[PDB]
Amino acid sequence: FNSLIMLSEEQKVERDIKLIELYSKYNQLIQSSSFNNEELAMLKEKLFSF
Amino acid sequence: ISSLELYKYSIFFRNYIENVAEDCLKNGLILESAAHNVSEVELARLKVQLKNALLNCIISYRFHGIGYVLVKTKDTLIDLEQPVNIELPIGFEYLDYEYVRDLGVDFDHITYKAVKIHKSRLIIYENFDYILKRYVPCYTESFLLDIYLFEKIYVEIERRIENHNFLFYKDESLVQLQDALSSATTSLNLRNLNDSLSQELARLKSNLNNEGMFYTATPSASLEVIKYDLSYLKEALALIKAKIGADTKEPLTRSFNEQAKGLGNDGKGDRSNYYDFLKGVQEQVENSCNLKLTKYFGLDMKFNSLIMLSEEQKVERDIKLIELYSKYNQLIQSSSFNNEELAMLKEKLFSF
Amino acid sequence: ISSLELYKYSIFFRNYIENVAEDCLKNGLILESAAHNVSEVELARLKVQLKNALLNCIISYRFHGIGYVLVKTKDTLIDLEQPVNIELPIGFEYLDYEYVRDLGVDFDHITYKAVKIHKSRLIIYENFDYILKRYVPCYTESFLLDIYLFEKIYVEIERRIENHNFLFYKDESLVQLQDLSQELARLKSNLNNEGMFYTATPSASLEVIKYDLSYLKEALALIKAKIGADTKEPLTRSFNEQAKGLGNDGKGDRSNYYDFLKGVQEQVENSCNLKLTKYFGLDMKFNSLIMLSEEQKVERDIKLIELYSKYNQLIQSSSFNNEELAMLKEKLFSF
Amino acid sequence: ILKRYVPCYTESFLLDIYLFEKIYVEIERRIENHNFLFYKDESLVQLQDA
Amino acid sequence: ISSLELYKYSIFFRNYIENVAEDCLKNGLILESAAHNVSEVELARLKVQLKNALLNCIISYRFHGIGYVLVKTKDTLIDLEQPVNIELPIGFEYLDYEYVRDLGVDFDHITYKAVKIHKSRLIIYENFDYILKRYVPCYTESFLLDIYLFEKIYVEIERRIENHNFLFYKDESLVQLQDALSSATTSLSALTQSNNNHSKDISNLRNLNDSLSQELARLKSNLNNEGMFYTATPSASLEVIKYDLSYLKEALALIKAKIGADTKEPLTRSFNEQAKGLGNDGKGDRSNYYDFLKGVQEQVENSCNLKLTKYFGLDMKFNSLIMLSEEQKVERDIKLIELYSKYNQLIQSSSFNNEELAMLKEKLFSF
Amino acid sequence: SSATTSLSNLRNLNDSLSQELARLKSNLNNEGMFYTATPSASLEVIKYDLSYLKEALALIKAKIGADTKEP
Repeated sequence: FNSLIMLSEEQKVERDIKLIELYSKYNQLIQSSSFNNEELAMLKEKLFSF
Repeated sequence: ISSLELYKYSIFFRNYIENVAEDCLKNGLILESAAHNVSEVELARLKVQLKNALLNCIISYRFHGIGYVLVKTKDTLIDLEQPVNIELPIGFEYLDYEYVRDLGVDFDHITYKAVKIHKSRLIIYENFDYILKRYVPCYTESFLLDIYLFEKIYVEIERRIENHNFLFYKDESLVQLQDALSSATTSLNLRNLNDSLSQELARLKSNLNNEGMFYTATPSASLEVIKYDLSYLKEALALIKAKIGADTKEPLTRSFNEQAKGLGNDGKGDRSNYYDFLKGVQEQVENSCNLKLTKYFGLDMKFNSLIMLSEEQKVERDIKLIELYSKYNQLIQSSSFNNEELAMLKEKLFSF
Repeated sequence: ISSLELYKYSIFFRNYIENVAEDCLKNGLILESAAHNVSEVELARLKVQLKNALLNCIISYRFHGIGYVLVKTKDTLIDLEQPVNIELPIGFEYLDYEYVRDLGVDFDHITYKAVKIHKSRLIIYENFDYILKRYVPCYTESFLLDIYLFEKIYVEIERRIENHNFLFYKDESLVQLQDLSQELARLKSNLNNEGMFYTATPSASLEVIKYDLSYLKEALALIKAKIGADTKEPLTRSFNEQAKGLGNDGKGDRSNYYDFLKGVQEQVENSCNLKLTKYFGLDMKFNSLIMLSEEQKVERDIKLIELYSKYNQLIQSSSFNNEELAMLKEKLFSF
Repeated sequence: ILKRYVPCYTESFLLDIYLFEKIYVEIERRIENHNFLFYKDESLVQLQDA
Repeated sequence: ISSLELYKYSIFFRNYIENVAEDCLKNGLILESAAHNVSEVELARLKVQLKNALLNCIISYRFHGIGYVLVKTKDTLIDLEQPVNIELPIGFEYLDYEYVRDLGVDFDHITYKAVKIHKSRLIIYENFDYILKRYVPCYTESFLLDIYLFEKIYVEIERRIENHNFLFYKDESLVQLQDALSSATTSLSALTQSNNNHSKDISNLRNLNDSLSQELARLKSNLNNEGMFYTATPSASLEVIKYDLSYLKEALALIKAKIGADTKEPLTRSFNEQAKGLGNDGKGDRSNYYDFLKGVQEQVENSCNLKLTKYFGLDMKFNSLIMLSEEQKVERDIKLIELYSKYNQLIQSSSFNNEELAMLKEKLFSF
Repeated sequence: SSATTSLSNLRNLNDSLSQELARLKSNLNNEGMFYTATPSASLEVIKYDLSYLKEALALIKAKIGADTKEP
């Protein structure tokens, strides 16, 4: 069955914008952080998107 | 209660029947040819005639339960019986329900007035109820009763408008002498008594008009104002409006032309009940048309979008999309993500 | 209830009939020639006469169910029977319904008063109901009854306005005088003088008799509700209290009156262009129902210029592939 | 619990719908004579009974 | 008041019974194998059958006080009596309460219809009340009375809907002349019965009521024609008799209050007007329905895992009652990334001692 | 009532009586008009009330709220 909730075009654009902002923030943190590999990995699982 | 009589008498029933068809064909159709050989002008004329036929088709579907559109080709009146393999239609003509005889789905022909027409040349839009095992209209006996009561309220209002207030006069005067003698002897001169009674009544009326004072002689004479009431009809109107709103989904019919159709753009996926109903009707009409337009005539029909965007809305959407593209380009240029991660982002993005 | 009598007596019915036509021809028409040979001044005069004819055509369509406009060319009165192949009309003249005899669609001529006119020279705007299999007006018996009651309320108000309050007086010696009467009327005048009504009889009685209007008030409320339910014209529904709702709100959610006017305009355009283009080489169009103000035009231009600037900036400062840019082009409305 | 196939409605729901219709049934029954006149007179029956 | 009869007649009772089970199994289950050898497809099919069994198990738990789910393995019908040490179940089947005979916890077997089944193959969900020392359902006599009154209100409404308004007509006309002759004849015939022209009395009565029907038809005809009801008798009377509904309205208000006090299910309390209240508000102040559902889920999990892990090597879990939306997930990720960035900035641009940084680490929730 | 007392010729008597009573009652109930011939006959609607119970419910809720701390 198709999804009961159907997103509008504007809602899709807004969600895409928010996701792109989230990815940009993640990239900035990774580039400008000096965290350990274990800590970064542990952050990865606790993050929903990553 | 007769549906035809109610349709003739009441404009409300007519509007309720026709509003759905008018809304369905408000935004128009799109006509295309599979062969891509028909010129656009001829196809546009065909689309105009198709819209004209479809309006009456939907009206007949709602009123009777079935609607017939004949696809007229370059053939003689006797050739309508013969089936059609591949042809380009000349036009579309709505067929009156009362002049069409159909014996059921097991038969592949109908009789029109007695011309025999094969079903391959006919667009049929039917409302078959499997529980009732018969074709039924869009209205029921309760709905007919509601409309009848809605009219009967004002029928009664007209019946009692003239004498809503009147005078009740009791007088044991010479006038009662006159009317008592008349009563007794008619149960058994008298016309002179008639004349005198009318003369005295007119005299008292003249006195009332002249000096604003009604005078009488009898100590037991009485004068009382008799008045009617309308609370029953007001409450009945409220209940009938509630019942109509419960019994139909057409916003104009429910709200007595006070609410909008609710077919605008709100930027959200939460569409209206009328929008859903119109979408379902449009899908059924599209299926009915394309079941035979594509197979026998090589033509495809589509309905225009129910929601029509304004110029300002289009500009705003374009601006937002351009902003999204700019943000994506900036992220791609100023990120060091892996190829697999970028690809995975691509699928999870709606626009990309 | 007679529609003609109601039209004669009530201005409300007249306004209800004429408002739709006035609104349809409020914004005007556009007239064009396929051959592109007619001068614009003559075409504008033709458009003026066409508008004048179309007003009465729509009025007759609403009142009777059919409307006739004769396309007058450079021909004699006997030449009207002959068909027309290609010609440039001299003008347009509305034909009265009562003087037109039409036997149906199966015939190609009408009789006007007894001049025989071919149907190729006539613009016909008809409202045919397939359920009833006849031409019908825009009103029904219930609507006529509603209008009649609306008038009858004030008819009754006039009937009982003068004697809404009066005096009922009972006295025996006074009728000993009456049966002198004018002298007791003079004694009532003495009441008016001294502010005190005096009487002799211990059983004499004086009571104020009063009328009431709640019935008529409630009936007016119900009749207004019925009229609002029975028509879509905003002025008729709201008793000239609401606007036509034909403005620009920046949204696609148009009004019911706008939809009705658009449908009427489409029908009129079809009826005119069925024979103007085929027999006369002329095309007619209706002006847009929504008219933008100067400030709205400036705002729209500003927004469009901003959109173009953003597109140019993105194109200049992006490194997208050609296929991706093209795909963006189709999905963009403006580009 | 019932060990049988049952529809989505019950007797109470059917009763509710039936009452919903019966209200307007009664409205139609008593719409015409909601207001009327009761008149008492002896001479007029001296006329009518004859 | 019979619970079965109320269930048959009223859909409200059925919805009240089934809503809790539907909400508990709305979000689904998670099935795992301790041995980590079963494929995911077979385990998913097992989970589907487990959900199907658990719905009826919870329904029976609420209606009767106990619910039985048989864990079907690759064995014969006679092998059900024998205990199970370690096996992989083939499926789950809910067992009807009426066909199950259990003698108590002191016994390790039940009889099903007469197949003897060991209790090690059965998932039992029971509501034992220690004060009453017996298994009890989720409803009581007062709740049953409330539902019965809720239905009886509309029963009475149907009883008095047709004749809510009628006419009482008293007339001493020719009709009463006939009627009074009839009444005297009937009284004298009653005296004779207590003890002969009674047949004449009968023929009277018959013709008299015939004329009565004719006259009533004529009166109604006049009323319909000229809208005026006329009568001859100076003592004639006509009065409208009307019924009232304030009692039933007030009773409905009180019954709604009692139902809301007597149950915690939001739909039942609000008459399907309120939401379930199982959303995410960003706060730890959860709803009463959420707490009730969590307790029910914990009890069901305990009942299942008491024997799934020990005898079958399987573990079951319930999905989270609160389901986050995509936007909420993105917002939470953004906030967490901001927190990590702030922590990194503080660490890089601080000169705190190692002990102080460590002490900050424990007192921080995320780190 | 005397008939029922004797039960706790007569067959025909009771049949005729029952027929007449049933027809009279049926006519009066069906015509939506209750007719009687006695000038002193009376018909009144007797109704109950619930304000006492409503007020008692309010007071009891107040007392329970005062007597316990469980929200």
